[PDB]
Formats: sequence, structure tokens, C-alpha cells
Amino acid sequence: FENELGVIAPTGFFDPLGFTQDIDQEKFDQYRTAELKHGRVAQLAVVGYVVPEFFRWGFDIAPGIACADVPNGVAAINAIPALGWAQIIFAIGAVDVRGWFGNFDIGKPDLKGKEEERALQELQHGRLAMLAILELLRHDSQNLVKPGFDGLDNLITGLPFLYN
Amino acid sequence: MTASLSNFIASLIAGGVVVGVIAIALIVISKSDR
Amino acid sequence: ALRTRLGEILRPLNAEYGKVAPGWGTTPIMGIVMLAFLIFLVIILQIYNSSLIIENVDVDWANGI
Amino acid sequence: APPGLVGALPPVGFFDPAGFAAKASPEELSRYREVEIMHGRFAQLAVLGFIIPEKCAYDGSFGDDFLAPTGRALEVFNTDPLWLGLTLAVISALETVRLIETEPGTRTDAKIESLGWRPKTESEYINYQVRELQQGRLAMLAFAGEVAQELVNDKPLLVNLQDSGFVSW
Amino acid sequence: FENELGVIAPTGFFDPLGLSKNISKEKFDEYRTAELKHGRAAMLAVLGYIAPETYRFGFDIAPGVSTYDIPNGVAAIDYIPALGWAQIIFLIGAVDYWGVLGDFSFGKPDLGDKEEERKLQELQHGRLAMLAFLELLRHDSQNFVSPGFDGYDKMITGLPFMYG
Ligand code: CLA
Ligand SMILES: CC(=O)O[C@H]1CC(C)(C)C(=C=C/C(C)=C/C=C/C(C)=C/C=C/C=C(C)/C=C/C=C(\C)C(=O)C[C@@]23O[C@]2(C)C[C@@H](O)CC3(C)C)[C@](C)(O)C1
Ligand SMILES: CC1=C(C#C/C(C)=C/C=C/C(C)=C/C=C/C=C(C)/C=C/C=C(C)/C=C/[C@@]23O[C@]2(C)C[C@@H](O)CC3(C)C)C(C)(C)C[C@H](O)C1
Repeated sequence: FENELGVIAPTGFFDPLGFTQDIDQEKFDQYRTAELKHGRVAQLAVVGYVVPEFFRWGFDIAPGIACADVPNGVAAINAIPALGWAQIIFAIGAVDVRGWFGNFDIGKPDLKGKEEERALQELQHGRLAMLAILELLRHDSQNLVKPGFDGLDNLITGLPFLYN
Repeated sequence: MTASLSNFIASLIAGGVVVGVIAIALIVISKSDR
Repeated sequence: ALRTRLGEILRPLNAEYGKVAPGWGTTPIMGIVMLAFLIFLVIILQIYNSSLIIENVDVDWANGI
Repeated sequence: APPGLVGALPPVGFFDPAGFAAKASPEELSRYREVEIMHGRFAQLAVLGFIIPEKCAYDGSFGDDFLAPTGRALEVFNTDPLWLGLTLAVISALETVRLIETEPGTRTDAKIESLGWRPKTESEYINYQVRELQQGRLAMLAFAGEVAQELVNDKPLLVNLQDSGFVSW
Repeated sequence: FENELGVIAPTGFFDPLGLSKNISKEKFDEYRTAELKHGRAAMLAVLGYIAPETYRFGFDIAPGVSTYDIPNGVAAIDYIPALGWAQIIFLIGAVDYWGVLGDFSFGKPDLGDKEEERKLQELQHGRLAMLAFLELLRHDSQNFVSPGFDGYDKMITGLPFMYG
């Protein structure tokens, strides 16, 4: 499996701890599916952390609450009623397994020639977003359990313009 | 980490070095005397 | 001789007998574990003997109740 | 330029400004590589050893006497000197075992094959050797820097970072 | 499909709306899988709506909440924090998709010349349990919105000795 989309400089084939050693194409396909889905989720999650720092929807999630009062980070998993979170989870699942409001043919453009290049770019961005989402989670959760413990104030510490 | 604990671990190391020197002596001879 | 129902269930447990791994097997792990156990035992013995004094551990009757 | 030594990496290439791996013998280059590997192994261990005891002093986790005056790991020479002496002695004994068993040219293969894991292919191995070497080089530099800095201004690593405004804790 | 498993005397082949005409056997397999899974879950429901009315486990589901106070039924949801609910949902999924902790071979017996009779019993029990859960949910929710509605203030009305 040394020649399959994902081999890019600097590291030629990054399987240090021998995971692709004795596997059939089915297991590597499962691994690639997990990688691609994880990466997409991470990119969307990073964009989601950034954007509610300067824009919040105008509706009222949950009976009361309102979309403009909820905290932004690791919180907001404990400020939205559990029933709503479960319904969101199952809707994402419907889009995931059944693939429903998520297969519109206008979403598969004709990548004339550049198909492999764009697949490689998408995978690499997924990797970067997975690391970024880990960093954001660590900073927020640690500075929530003990306010401070990093010195760096603000949730998105890096883009100071958002004043947050 | 009191004085007692430091002395105890240092004693463990002394036992280690004693066993080690005995083993080193045995290895040297046993080999040079098949 | 007299195969009993239980015996049928427990047969695989006693099936293999005399099987052995050649060449010292996992003996060095046994040595490591035995040594660490010896260290643990001397630690406990010297704490109980008050020959090894540690903060927050007073070998005396205490008020559990 | 090089003769097949697994080292040499993209950042630079074949780093040999002084011309040592041309004025040496076939056995001399082998000894040089062994020297490198061993120094690196020790160093890496020493860097981790500097980091963890010192941090345990910073966190008040070993009492209020562990590395008493400042917190420097170079202070064991004052508190518990005989412990350090016996530890160097035990290291010396196990390394005499090395010198006795291993033969010239090896001195790095501890025959720890089943007792541990290893990459299964061959290319990955070449990579792992290069890694071991690189981590060792960085650790050598780090150990020299730690020792020099601490001998300069008696102050632990993390505290030297906290003061002088280089961290945010 | 008028000979597949699932035909008993009261209402032999139940398909009034014609939902199983022209379908391929692959789908009818999926439909039967859904029926069995729903039936098992509904049995476990109709058994989990009853047990807490006289026996609460004792532990602490979340850092402050105790399974001695959270009300039973469609009310416990908004008590257990959403992160805990999620941490469950995903584990149940681990048992459902990757088949972990639920495939122990010594749980699958050899029904022999009964494997066509016990499966039918399981299916019919599931069919009854689904309707039982429907009724329990109706009572519970209708009273959780407007307390006192239907008059029967208790929960498991049909088992009065329990003192619901
Ligand atoms: C009920 C809704 C639902 C359903 C039916 C599915 C169905 C599926 N997902 Mg999926 N997913 C969902 C919601 C759902 N998803 C949501 C909301 C997310 C977050 C964006 C994901 C993220 C996700 C990823 C990243 C992956 C899947 C995968 C899969 C496939 C099998 C693995 C699986 O689900 O077992 C679940 C088995 C587990 C062991 C669960 C792991 C639990 C993690 C490690 C920790 C949980 C943290 C905590 C509980 C949740 C906090 C986040 C939450 C508050 C948003 C399958 C098609 C995998 C796949 O396609 O193939 C491998 C895969 O890689 N999903
Ligand atoms: C046992 C058995 O049977 O099999 C074994 C076989 C084998 C091969 C042994 C095994 C292995 C692999 C092992 C053990 C690998 C270990 C690798 C290891 C331990 C690698 C350390 C690197 C540390 C570095 C580079 C330090 C950086 C530190 C740097 C660069 C610094 O800047 C330090 C710093 O101080 C400066 C200089 C200035 C200060 O002001 C600031 C700070 C403090 C930041 C296994 C897997 O265990 C199995
Ligand atoms: C346990 C518990 C909880 C829970 C729960 C859960 C998971 C409850 C689950 C409830 C569930 C799973 C309810 C399914 C119903 C499916 C039905 C009724 C199907 C009907 C189908 C019927 C009536 C008939 C269909 C057809 O006849 C038609 C119409 C024409 C025919 O041709 C074909 C057939 C015969 C098929 C909470 C709430 C999470 C918190 C609480 O604290 C603890």
C-alpha cells in the first residue's frame, strides 16, 4: 500500500508503527474512510470555533436559551438541552449512513484532470485540521477546569483581532 | 522524598552494584577458563 | 471412562498437557517482576518498622471512627 | 560524498565541513558512528532526567528539600553526593558487561530482538536508524545547553523560562 | 414474501398498505433487521420504564446529579447532561455497527429444531412491545406537558400494586 493517495513530501510513507503491514484492501479502505471523514469533521469544527466569535445566528436554539447567549467552546455541550443534542446527532447520522440531504449531484463537480491533486489536498487539509482541533480543545478545556493554567487568555488565542 | 527515602534508594543501588560486580567477575573468569 | 456432561465442558481446559515453550521463554520478565516485588516488600517492611519515615504516614493507632 | 552511512537528511545533507569522513579508515568511520549512537542514547536519557526531577521540584511534589537551594539538577553534587557516586558505579558495571560481551564493530546491538518491537520491513528500519541518530544529535545539543545555562545563572530550566518572559505561565 | 418468517394465525400476512410489494429480497432483509432491532429496543424500554419506579441504582451519573432524584420517563433526559448522553449514544453505536461487546459466541446458542420457532416468538414479542412502548410514551409525555391529563396520575397504571 506504498502507492495510494496520501503519499506526499516531506514524509514519503508515514506508517511508522506498522499498521498497514498485514491488511487486505478492505481494511485499508476502512482506514481511508475514517481518515477522510475525521478530517472533514475537524475542518468544519475549526471553522465553527472561529465564526461564532464574530457572528451568531438569530434564532433561539432550545425552548429558551437563545443562540446569542450560549458559550462558545467546550461548553455549549452542557448549555443546550440534551434532547436537542441527541436530535442533532441522529440527523448527522442520517446524513452519514443513509446519505440523505448530502448527495445532491450538484456537489460532485467535474474536476477535469486535477482529480488526484484535489484529493491529496483535501486529505492534507484534513490532517492539519485534526491537529488544530486538538489544540483548540486542549486550550479551552484546560482553561475551563482551572481558569488560567495557560496564561494565554481568550478562546481563539492567535487571532487577537477578534478580541477573543 | 525525605532523607530516609534517599538513603533507602541509595542502599538499593549499593546492592545493585555489589551484585553487578560479582556477576562481572564471574563472567570474566568463566569465559577465560572454558 | 465415564464421560460426564461437566467433563465435556471442562475437557479443553485440561486438554493440553506437557506443552512448553523452548529457550528461556519469558523468564527475564519473571526476574523483573520478582525484583520489583522484593523492592515493594522491603519498602513495606521498612515503613512498618519505622526504619523508613515518609511524610503523611505515621505508624500509630488512628481514629478511623 | 558519504560512504553509505544511514545518516544524512534533507535539512542540510552530508554535514562534514571539517573533513573527518575522508581522512579516516574503514574501521575508524564505523567507530565514529558508534560513538555518535552511544552519546546520543545517553544524552536523550539525560535530557529527560534533567526535565522530570526539576519539574517535580517546581510542583512541590517531592517535598521541600528535593534539590534544596535552587532546584537545579546539578545540585545533587551538594545534596546526596554518594548516591550519585553509586549510580555512576552501577552504570560503569553494566557498561563493563557491555565492553566484555559486545565485540569491536558492534557495541550497539544489545541483542534485544524478542524483548522489544522492531519495524518489519527494511526501508522503515533505515528510517528508524536515521531517527535514533537525529534525536540523539538534538539531545546532545540540549544537554550541553542545559548544563551551561544552569552553571551560568543558578536557576532551573522552567524558572529561567518563566522569568525573562519567555513563557506565559 | 408470503412465506418468510413472521406469519401467525391472527392476521396471517400483515401488509395492508402494500409496503412489501415489488421489493427485492435485499430490502426485505433490511426491513426485517429494522423490525427485530426495534422490537428488542422496545422490550428493553417497556422494561426500563417500570424498574426505576421502585428501584434506583445509586450511582452518580454526572458530577452532581444522582440516580436517586432524576424523574423517570421523558424527564430524565433533560437531567443527565448532554455530554453524558452523547458518551452513551456513541457506545451503543459501537455495540451496533462494529459489533463489539455484543458478539460473544457463547451467547449464541444452538436452538436446533427450534430455531424457526424461537425467532418467531422473539419477533412477536417485539411487535407487542413496540405498541406497549407507544402507550407508555403517550401517557408519560401527555402528562409531562399537562400534569393531571387523563386523570391517572401514576405511571404504570396497570400495575397498581407497585404504587406507580
Ligand atoms: C446517530 C448518529 C450517527 C450514526 C448512525 C453514525 C454512523 C456512522 N459513523 Mg458517525 N458521526 C456522527 C453521528 C453518527 N454517525 C456525528 C455526530 C459525528 C461527529 C461529527 C460523527 C463522526 C464520525 C467519524 C469521525 C467517523 C464516523 C463513522 C461512522 C460509521 C461507523 C462508526 C460508528 O458510528 O460507530 C461509532 C463507534 C465508536 C467507537 C465511537 C467512537 C467514540 C469517540 C472515539 C469518542 C466519543 C466522544 C463523545 C462521546 C462525543 C462528543 C462529540 C459530540 C458532542 C458532538 C457509521 C457510518 C466512522 C466511519 O465512517 O468509519 C470508520 C468514522 O471514522 N462518524
Ligand atoms: C527495552 C526493549 O526490550 O526494547 C526496547 C528497544 C528500544 C529501541 C530501546 C525502545 C525504544 C525507543 C526509545 C526508548 C526511545 C526514546 C527516545 C527518546 C527518549 C528521545 C528523547 C529525545 C529528547 C530530546 C531530543 C530533547 C529535546 C530537548 C530540547 C531540544 C530542548 O530544547 C531542551 C531545552 O533545554 C534546552 C536545551 C534549553 C532550555 O532552556 C529549554 C529546554 C528545556 C526546552 C523501546 C521501544 O523501548 C523497546
Ligand atoms: C428507555 C428510556 C428511553 C427510551 C427509549 C426508547 C429507545 C424507546 C423506544 C421506542 C420505540 C423503538 C418505539 C418504536 C415503535 C415502533 C412502532 C410502534 C411500529 C409500529 C408499526 C405498526 C404499528 C404496523 C405497521 C404495519 O401495519 C402496517 C401499518 C401495514 C402492514 O402492511 C405492515 C406492518 C404490519 C408493519 C428514553 C426515553 C430515552 C429515556 C428513558 O428515561 C429511558
